Amino acid sequence: GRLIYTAGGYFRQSLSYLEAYNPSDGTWLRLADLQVPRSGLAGCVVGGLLYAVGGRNNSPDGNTDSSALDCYNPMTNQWSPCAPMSVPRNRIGVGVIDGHIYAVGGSHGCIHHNSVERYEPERDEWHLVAPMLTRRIGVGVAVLNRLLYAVGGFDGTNRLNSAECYYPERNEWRMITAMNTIRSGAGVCVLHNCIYAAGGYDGQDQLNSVERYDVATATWTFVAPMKHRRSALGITVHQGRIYVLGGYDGHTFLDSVECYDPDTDTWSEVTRMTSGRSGVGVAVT
Ligand SMILES: CC(=O)N1CCC[C@H]1C(=O)N[C@@H]1COC(=O)c2cccc(-c3cccc(C(=O)O)c3)c2CSC[C@H](C(=O)N(C)C)NC1=O
Ligand SMILES: [Cl-]
Repeated sequence: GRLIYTAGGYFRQSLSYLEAYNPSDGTWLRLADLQVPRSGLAGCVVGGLLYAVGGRNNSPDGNTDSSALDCYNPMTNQWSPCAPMSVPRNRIGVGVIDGHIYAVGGSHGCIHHNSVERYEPERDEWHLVAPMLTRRIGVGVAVLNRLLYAVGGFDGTNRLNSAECYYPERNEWRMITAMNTIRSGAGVCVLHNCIYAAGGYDGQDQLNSVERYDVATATWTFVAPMKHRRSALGITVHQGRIYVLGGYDGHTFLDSVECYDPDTDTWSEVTRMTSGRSGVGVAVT
């Protein structure tokens, strides 16, 4: 029994919701709220524990970028603060290699990070690794073949279609084949040995197109687009299918949850979140 967890998000302000969807029965569980509301965060799982990394708390009073790492234990329904990152990272990308969390790019006020840092749960420590070749906020991150890919985003001047790859044993980055579409705020994940980039913002419009990167051929190929255009969507893989949760379509904050079946190349609306929101952190455990 694995659930799709959605943490935080944004609807008029940053949210503290932690909710879990069971794809087997269509139920949503209302779990313990985050101690501090956040949007632009990312979720991940290490050893059955859920992590909420970075983001920003936007309130009608003022906004605060987060360098926080918080840990949720599904067995206790309790959040526990962990060591914070070296810098606040809003609109962050996260990836897990060998039970180590990589926090990629993101923004802190006027700053757009190229810096990347790694968290070791067993030591409760963060350490900087080699920075990316490009500054990237709203960056999609995927782990494939024990390599950490940074896909698209925004370098502070332009939205990007470029993508790069990190070699943890060598501690270095290399640019890979760029996507067909410029995407900032896309949902990036790996399914069946392919990296998928769904939705995002091309600098003018929110996207519904979805493309996948094949490593053997080094080519990005378009697959069936989602029914709803969305940027700042949450994304995860569950039982061989991609799930996209919420997002922003340019006017409204989506509650729509779509599911991609790779065997039939089709998307379908599987459920709706309890309320519309963008900038959620998603993970499965
Ligand atoms: C103008 C603006 O962005 N805002 C002013 C008040 C605070 C802030 C505000 O509304 N943010 C909330 C939160 O959104 C995310 O968490 C979030 C999380 C991850 C990625 C992205 C993302 C997507 C596309 C491109 C880029 C890129 O970096 O180029 C980044 C976002 C921003 S989605 C845009 C939408 C918006 O602009 N309006 C006006 C509601 N913003 C949001 O949903
Ligand atoms: Cl924001």
